[PDB]
Amino acid sequence: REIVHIQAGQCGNQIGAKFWEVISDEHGIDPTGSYHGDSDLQLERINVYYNENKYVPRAILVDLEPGTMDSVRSGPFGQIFRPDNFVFGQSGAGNNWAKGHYTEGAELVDSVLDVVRKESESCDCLQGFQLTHSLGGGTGSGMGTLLISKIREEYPDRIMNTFSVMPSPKVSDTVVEPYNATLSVHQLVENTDETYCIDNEALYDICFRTLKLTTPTYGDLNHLVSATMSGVTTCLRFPGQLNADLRKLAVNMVPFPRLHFFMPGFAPLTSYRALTVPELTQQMFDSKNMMAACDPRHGRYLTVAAIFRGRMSMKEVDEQMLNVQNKNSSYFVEWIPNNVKTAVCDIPPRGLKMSATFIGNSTAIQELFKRISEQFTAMFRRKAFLHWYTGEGMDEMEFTEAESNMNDLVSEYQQYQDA
Amino acid sequence: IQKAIEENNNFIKMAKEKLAQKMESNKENREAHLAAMLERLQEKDKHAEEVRKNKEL
Ligand SMILES: *[C@H]1CC(=O)C/C(C)=C\C=C\C(=O)O[C@H]([C@H](O)NC(=O)/C=C\C=C\C)C/C(C)=C/[C@@H]2CSC[C@H](C1)O2
Ligand SMILES: Nc1nc2c(ncn2[C@@H]2O[C@H](COP(=O)(O)OP(=O)(O)O)[C@@H](O)[C@H]2O)c(=O)[nH]1
Ligand SMILES: [Ca+2]
Ligand SMILES: [Mg+2]
Repeated sequence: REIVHIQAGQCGNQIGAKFWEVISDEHGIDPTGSYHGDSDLQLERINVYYNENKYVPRAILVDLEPGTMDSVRSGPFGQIFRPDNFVFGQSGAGNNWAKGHYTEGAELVDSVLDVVRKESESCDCLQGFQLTHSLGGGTGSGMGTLLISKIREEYPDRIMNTFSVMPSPKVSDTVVEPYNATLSVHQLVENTDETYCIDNEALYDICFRTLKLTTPTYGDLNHLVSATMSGVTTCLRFPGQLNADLRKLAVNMVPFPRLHFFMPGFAPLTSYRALTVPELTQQMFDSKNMMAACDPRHGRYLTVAAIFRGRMSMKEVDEQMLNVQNKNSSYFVEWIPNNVKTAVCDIPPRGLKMSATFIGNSTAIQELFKRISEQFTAMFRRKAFLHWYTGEGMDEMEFTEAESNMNDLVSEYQQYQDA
Repeated sequence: IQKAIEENNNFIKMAKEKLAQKMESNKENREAHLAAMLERLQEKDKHAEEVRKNKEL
């Protein structure tokens, strides 16, 4: 039944706030936590995300500085969160994974776990956790991965899911993002069950090229993200058969434990006109609607989950999903039979009669790790910017080890791509 | 974290000690320059004594 949601750092709290605004709207929950919807489908699985005549997100808001969480509290749905679930320090993490993971984050993490435990303890049957964060900064990356490790120690038989924003030079705050992301990926490989890889470069290019936004803001990017998070959690939050819980999703999507990094996608993305099931299906599988900046035609799908939302012919959905597989059969590994599963939920996202969300486990995700790996090495060969990390107690050897582990992941994807 | 604490502490310590050693060396040097100056001036007073003694013969 219950999922506990955690959002850490600037990026993590910004996208996490938007996620809660969007799903609260879908479930008919207003900013004061009152239900004012008109379909029983809205409430049937509400307790997955909301404690209970008011509904309060099962959500913990974490940061090492107060500013983003002050904006959250002032923002649209800011009063819906439980006030005790805001856990924050004052010193910040300076875009530094070591600060998040080892020094500043270490001072705050026990207070976060106290709140996690209080939420877990009033669950009838906790399924596990979802974390929103970036990998490029300090708090979401360093403190978020510290939290994941501590949660795993205290709840080792629960599922850990992340929405992880991956940095890009094209949409960048500091030069040390590749260091922070490489250190984080090493943690995610060992300690998550499912990670949605959301590439800031993909978000930007979707906004700029497809949506025709001349100058995208983080706000624009987060709109994309929150739409995708809504889509990918649909089957957790509404009645249905397929991928209806975190553990069932993992069993269907993860054939080898380390290869749990998914490329999500959304359709439609266009700059009133009716969308057809054919169009949704074709757009959902097109590289330009995917959020990891990897070309799926450069690899193979191990597994895919597709979710369609809205009133539409179930027959035509099954038909088009079979057309795509049968027509592009070479991009699907042949040694996992029937590796594409399709769900359908009657409730569309706000503003859309019909939508589809894609979750692919593709060997092409190797390209994202390789890019981060190349940007890490260009700096690490000259030990550039390392003093920020060594001043917090870290040694060079830990960087060598993270780099190796991420290169190992890349090789593992390549192996299955060739098999 | 222990390593980070240790290296911050060791930085303080070394900066404290280096400074104490420079301020002492500086002080002894300056003092010695002054003592030498005064010793030259005192030699001169002794010499002027001898002149006035030499005159008395
Ligand atoms: C957030 C929307 C908001 O802040 C501003 C407005 C008015 C609209 C944004 C729409 C948008 O991004 O729409 C995309 C896509 O561009 N839409 C279409 O392609 C529509 C029709 C196609 C026909 C051929 C879809 C999208 C990401 C919508 C999400 C759903 S979740 C809530 C947010 C609200 O919108
Ligand atoms: N999509 C998106 N990326 C963001 C946002 N804010 C920061 N980033 C990215 O997140 C990384 C920096 O981490 P940030 O979350 O600001 O640092 P933290 O507060 O220490 O966790 C960089 O890769 C930024 O491009 C945001 O609201 N949305
Ligand atoms: Ca501190
Ligand atoms: Mg920031």
